[PDB]
Amino acid sequence: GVEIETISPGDGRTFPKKGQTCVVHYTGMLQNGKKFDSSRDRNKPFKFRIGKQEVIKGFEEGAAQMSLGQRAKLTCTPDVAYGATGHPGVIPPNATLIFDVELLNLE
Repeated sequence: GVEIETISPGDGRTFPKKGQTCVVHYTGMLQNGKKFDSSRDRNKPFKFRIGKQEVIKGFEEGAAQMSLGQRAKLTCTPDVAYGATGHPGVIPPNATLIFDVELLNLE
């Protein structure tokens, strides 16, 4: 269950593909909750690649549905990220995740 509420600006033609490494400013938000992660604070905007399932399942399909410069607004279902067990200390079990994701990549 991937839903996109697009903050517009980009080109809508440059899409990330397989065998590529993409760079994302991201910000984590809990539904009716607080900020638990911010790529803006550390200023190292999280270089990662596509297809190796390094990131969670909900975030991976959200990056492919974007283009260069675009700014999405994810809403991942609990069953695709952490809802069974829950991340220790940080994410409660069966929780819905909110993301502010902007794609500023290369390749």
